[PDB]
Amino acid sequence: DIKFASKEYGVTIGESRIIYPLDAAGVMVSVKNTQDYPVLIQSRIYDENKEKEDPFVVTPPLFRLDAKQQNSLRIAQAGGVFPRDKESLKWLCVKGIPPKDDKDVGVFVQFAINNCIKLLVRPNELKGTPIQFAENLSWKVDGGKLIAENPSPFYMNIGELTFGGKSIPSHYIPPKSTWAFDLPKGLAGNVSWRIINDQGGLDRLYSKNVTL
Amino acid sequence: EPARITLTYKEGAPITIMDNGNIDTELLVGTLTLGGYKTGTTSTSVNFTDAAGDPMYLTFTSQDGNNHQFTTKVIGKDSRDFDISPKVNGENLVGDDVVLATGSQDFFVRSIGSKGGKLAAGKYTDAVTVTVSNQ
Amino acid sequence: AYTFDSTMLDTNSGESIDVSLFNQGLQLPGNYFVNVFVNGRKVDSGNIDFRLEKHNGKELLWPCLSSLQLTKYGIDIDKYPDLIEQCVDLLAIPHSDVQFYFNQQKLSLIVPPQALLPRFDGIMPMQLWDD
Repeated sequence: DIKFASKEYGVTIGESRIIYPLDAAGVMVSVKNTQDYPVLIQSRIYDENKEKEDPFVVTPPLFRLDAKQQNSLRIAQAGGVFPRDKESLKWLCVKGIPPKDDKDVGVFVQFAINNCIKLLVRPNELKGTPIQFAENLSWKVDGGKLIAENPSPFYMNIGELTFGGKSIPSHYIPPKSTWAFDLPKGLAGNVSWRIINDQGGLDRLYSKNVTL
Repeated sequence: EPARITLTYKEGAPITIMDNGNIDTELLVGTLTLGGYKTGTTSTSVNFTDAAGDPMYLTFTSQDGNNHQFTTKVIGKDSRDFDISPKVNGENLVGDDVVLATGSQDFFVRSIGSKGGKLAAGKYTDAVTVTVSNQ
Repeated sequence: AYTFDSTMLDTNSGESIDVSLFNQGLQLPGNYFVNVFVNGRKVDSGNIDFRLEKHNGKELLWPCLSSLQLTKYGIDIDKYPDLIEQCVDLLAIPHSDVQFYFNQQKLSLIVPPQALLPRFDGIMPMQLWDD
């Protein structure tokens, strides 16, 4: 509707998660400027709390990417001591910075997308992949929340979750640990789920009764 | 599977200062369309931040060197037409966490009003980062 | 013509981000992980240091390559003693081109066929015209 002035933004990362084999020299991921104007791409890595730490290095951390063009980032481990008995989680965030553009208030707002993906540090000691242990989640209800329990050494990145046929917004379950899902509205009072596999696709559906 | 994120921004009606030097409340300042994301993307996974960092609000500042400011909120609707909202500076104004609509989701930037004092006519700006933490 | 400023760049609290190279359509000097091609034949992947140098009026990123590295890429360093700090003078090879195709992270070296090491066989011809 051309009555109103419009602006468009967009950044695409070539994959939706990175599995980083512990101590690998480095891994590559593409970034694409899907827009009609050049941007600066600024990439950074955060710990699981979305906080600055630099056990991982992204290069180049700042560069210009022309309209419709793509480039690759190299993500490279820079030491750090990691646990061997479970995966560790960081976040790679790739931000696209746009170029400069008596009574009335003129509103001029600019936006930048900061597209963030999971960076899963996986000890070579761990045998298997998460799809092999997805069925092993168990479920309980405690203090009005739905609690997932993950006995595996992998993040269980839930991509679809339903509780008595009603949708719950997904979240990962950490390894050898739990996650507590808030129960709104008419969801209170069986759990079905799919994980996101290492290639970013939704895996098979599993279903279990709640316990306790 | 790539992680594609897009945003369209569509400006709302022109804004004018009222007789009392404030702008009206609940004005449709502009409409946001978030898109590209994988179905299952959640509202708590989206965070609109700016330099002012006011939890739940985006802040616009005059460019005349006199520092007039107003705030706005960002809110939307789910499939049952219930009020929902992305995080703005780290916090949701309204509603339960929800799965975003398939394909794309609209949000509306609505006026709250001046931060303090009469607003002068002129150009007002904000620079807003839209962070999506993909599942 | 597009212009950038630092408004939306993460600045380490009073740090200052210079965007003046980006505004010319250049990139920052520094360390880049690249694929190395010699006469179109891919030869390496490695971190290579680039600096800005002016070539016939144009600023371009320019690779610091070792004599050891050229050998590894298929080049007969002994033909070019002017090649020999540990960065070779690439302009010491006549009839040659060196381009950093940034978007691909591709470092391309074009070099007279006489400059190359032979490779029997056999998608390539028995002998070549030179220069």
